[PDB]
Amino acid sequence: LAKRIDAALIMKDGRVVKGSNFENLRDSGDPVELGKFYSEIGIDELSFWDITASVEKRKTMLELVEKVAEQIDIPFTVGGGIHDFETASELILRGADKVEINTAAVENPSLITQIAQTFGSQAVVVYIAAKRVDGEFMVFTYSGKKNTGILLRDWVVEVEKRGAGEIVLGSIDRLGTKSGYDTEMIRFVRPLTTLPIIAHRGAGKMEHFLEAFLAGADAAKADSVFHFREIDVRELKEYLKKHGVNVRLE
Repeated sequence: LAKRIDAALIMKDGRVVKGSNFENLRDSGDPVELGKFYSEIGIDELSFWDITASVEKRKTMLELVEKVAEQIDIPFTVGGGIHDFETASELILRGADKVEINTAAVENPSLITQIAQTFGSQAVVVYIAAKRVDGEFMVFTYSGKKNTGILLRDWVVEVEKRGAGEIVLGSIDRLGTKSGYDTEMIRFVRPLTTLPIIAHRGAGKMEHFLEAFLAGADAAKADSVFHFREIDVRELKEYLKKHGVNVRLE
């Protein structure tokens, strides 16, 4: 397949957290308008991650999914506190193509299988946040607050066994940096799974995306570098095509 470029949007109370610099938009903090714009200039898939306070979270997330599905024609994923099958199910039925889970999947891996039984493996994305600890890649939950003691190597294999469709590999060792994706981690994981691997954390310039695809990533996901216009999505795709990467061009 072609290599995918994904844009992630953090959301709270129906707004893009910290907005975006796209002066041309009516509302640069409007997740729907911004995702529609990204879909027009060349992003392949969108991810939305909600951090709304529990009282309004369920209906805020369902309303977002509904508005996005009407307005955009590329696949999109929703996540943020999805803890059970009925919550994932209503978000998929309401419009999302995929649901993203992490901590809830670590604590109950059968939740992967439960969702895949009704919506297909392709509807399940498992985010794996990993960090070096004493020379081993370990899995972390609760926004990186908890070292689970589960080896990355073992969790990847279990996630595919349980029926997940894709893995987002987020390197806590690259959080808040602009040094590049964790290509050592990507090369570690690549021989362990047949599933699509989405690289996350570390992006600072176009060349980093090339490095991630040489490391075996099937997609690369970024956020602030896009929203704050440090990297132009069309220039990135032109750059990657120029140097031999198969990406989808318009």
